[PDB]
Amino acid sequence: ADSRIRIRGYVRN
Amino acid sequence: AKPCTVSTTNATVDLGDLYSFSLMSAGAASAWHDVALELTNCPVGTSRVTASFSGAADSTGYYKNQGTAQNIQLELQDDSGNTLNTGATKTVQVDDSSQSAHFPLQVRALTVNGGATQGTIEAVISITYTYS
Ligand SMILES: [Co+2]
Ligand SMILES: [Co+2]
Ligand SMILES: [Co+2]
Repeated sequence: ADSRIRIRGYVRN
Repeated sequence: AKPCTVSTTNATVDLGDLYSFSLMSAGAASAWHDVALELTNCPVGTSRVTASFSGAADSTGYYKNQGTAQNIQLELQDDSGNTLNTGATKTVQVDDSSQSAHFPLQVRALTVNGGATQGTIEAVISITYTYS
């Protein structure tokens, strides 16, 4: 790949 | 055509903490979060940059959560309402004066079926550029 997008997050109860 | 220089080889978008009660209904989604890609020093003759997107998709067609939250997928769009699921492409015009190109994108979490559960959100979308 020439670029990569990393997606982060958290679902909380 | 001859390639530009990739300025942003990596980008991160942090959707932050999302609450499961806000991801209860089928079709519920988080707010959009911006992310952008940049290229520079596009050579003379190169006037359009095409980004080809890829990443693991789940049964909904959206990007699969590689984290542990259940009933969550990830959606990528451009700034004009176009969904960019795996295999999609988007082309932008090189700015003639600056010989640069950029891709203003946005990401959200989506629960297609509803009933998101607690856990991490993790995914990686890969981009390959072609030049014309
Ligand atoms: Co946020
Ligand atoms: Co964070
Ligand atoms: Co712009």
